[PDB]
Amino acid sequence: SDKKSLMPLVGIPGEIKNRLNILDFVKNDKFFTLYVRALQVLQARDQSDYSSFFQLGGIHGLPYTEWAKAQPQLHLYKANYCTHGTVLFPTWHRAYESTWEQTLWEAAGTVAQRFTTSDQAEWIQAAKDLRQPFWDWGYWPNDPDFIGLPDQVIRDKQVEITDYNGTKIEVENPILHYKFHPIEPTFEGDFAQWQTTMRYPDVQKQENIEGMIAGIKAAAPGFREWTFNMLTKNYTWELFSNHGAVVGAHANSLEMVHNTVHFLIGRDPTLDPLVPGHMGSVPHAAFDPIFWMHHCNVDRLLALWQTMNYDVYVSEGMNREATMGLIPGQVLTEDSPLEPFYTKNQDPWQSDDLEDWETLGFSYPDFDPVKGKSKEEKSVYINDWVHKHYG
Amino acid sequence: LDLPGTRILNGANWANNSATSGTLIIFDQSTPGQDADRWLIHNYLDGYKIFNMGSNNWASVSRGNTVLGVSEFDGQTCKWSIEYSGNGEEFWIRVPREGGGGAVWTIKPASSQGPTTVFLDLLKETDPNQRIKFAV
Ligand SMILES: O=c1cccccc1O
Ligand SMILES: [Cu+2]
Ligand SMILES: [Cu+2]
Ligand SMILES: [Ho]
Repeated sequence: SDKKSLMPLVGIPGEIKNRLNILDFVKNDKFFTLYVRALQVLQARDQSDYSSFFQLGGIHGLPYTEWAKAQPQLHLYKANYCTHGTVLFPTWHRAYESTWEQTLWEAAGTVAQRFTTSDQAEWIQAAKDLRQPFWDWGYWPNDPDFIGLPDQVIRDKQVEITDYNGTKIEVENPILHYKFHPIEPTFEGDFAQWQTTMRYPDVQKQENIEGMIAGIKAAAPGFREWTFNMLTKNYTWELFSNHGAVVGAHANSLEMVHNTVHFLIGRDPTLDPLVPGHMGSVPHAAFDPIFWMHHCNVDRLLALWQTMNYDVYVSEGMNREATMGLIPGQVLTEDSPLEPFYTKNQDPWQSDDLEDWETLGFSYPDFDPVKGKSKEEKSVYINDWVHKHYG
Repeated sequence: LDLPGTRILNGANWANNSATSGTLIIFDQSTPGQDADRWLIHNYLDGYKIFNMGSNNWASVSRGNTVLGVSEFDGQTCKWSIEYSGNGEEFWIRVPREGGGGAVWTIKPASSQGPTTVFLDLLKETDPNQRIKFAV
């Protein structure tokens, strides 16, 4: 038996604290400095280190190697860890997001110790209060000029943070790109030709950032309408969680809406043939820092739907494609294993364990006003809040 | 809305089982009755249980190194390991044994001239009669 995982998924210990909207997050000078610094530390780490940006990103898809396992298997099934188009879609990505979050948290903690100013108590405290922010791609405030992503995430080549002696400094933006060191050998085709993660590539295999931004704005009303439907039109887990056996069967699901957001950053739809960026492709996606922001809002939208449809969770569904943890042609229930994620007791994480999201050490501003109230009270209030916000 | 289950294949021949002890698990290309060829594989503890939608029988280790279908679930004989073979979409179904090394499913006739049922021998990584693929 012994240890199965060298890095168990434990979440964040101590007080429950919120994952904040990215727009307010960047305005917090302390949180933003810590995020960028922590991110700098993860990106610098050796790509063979299971607690590195590459390894954490490499869990999702490529490369097809085992992540933080004490003993290797005899015959490793080379495939994605992530489960896509199955009933286990929203739950697996909750585990995945927290696995990331605990590594970002543990890295930021050691950064806050480095500060040599007098306000270091406010730094040490900010380090525990730190969480991964989200991008609310459903909220359009009725403004064609609006973008749900600040300049520190999609434009700035250099971001301003605070150095350990109080001085303002400019550093390379670690949220913008991620530089491979080196490019993964199993990356084929175009992705074998990019030293950094690429967003919304043009015909000449280069980033079209302004074309990406125009496309987000123009679909922003259409996404308000689509997110609002997804939350208040789905009443079963089956129709909410997966996009369907034949992709494009469940138009209203979280996944299907979540799909079209990946392409907004990753893939220009007017190109023939398609030139996908990292975010535009499953086996490369989780290498782009924006992935963690998009999947923080996915987990948020799941939490909002959970509050409304309480005690409606994972329903049984088939597993058609073989992932690295899941047998092709098996049934998936709430008790099905979420590889490569293991509990502090060396058991595979299961949906059942992470139904209550606070067990992992986070919440969402939306849930502040209804703290302590009953499921029914939280149900009413949130369903009003979704109507006030995305209606 | 009902789940379809899966087909347990060996090359092209699919697995089937009829009601009525412990009945044989026949591997051929003709289904005896309704849903006799569809299986439901849930995770069970640290392995898997296998259920036939047609006969409602569980794939069980039976006294005499054969794999038969049984009516009542029994955890000592109805749990299985499903390990990847190393090539294609082929798998070994394995008797969970202390630390590993347990006997694996083998698709060969009993005393020749068929029918080709399931048996239990030591794993031979090259033996095609042990390779199992699943299709929904
Ligand atoms: O990143 C993705 C890209 C394309 C399609 C589907 C799902 C994804 O998660
Ligand atoms: Cu994914
Ligand atoms: Cu995604
Ligand atoms: Ho469970």
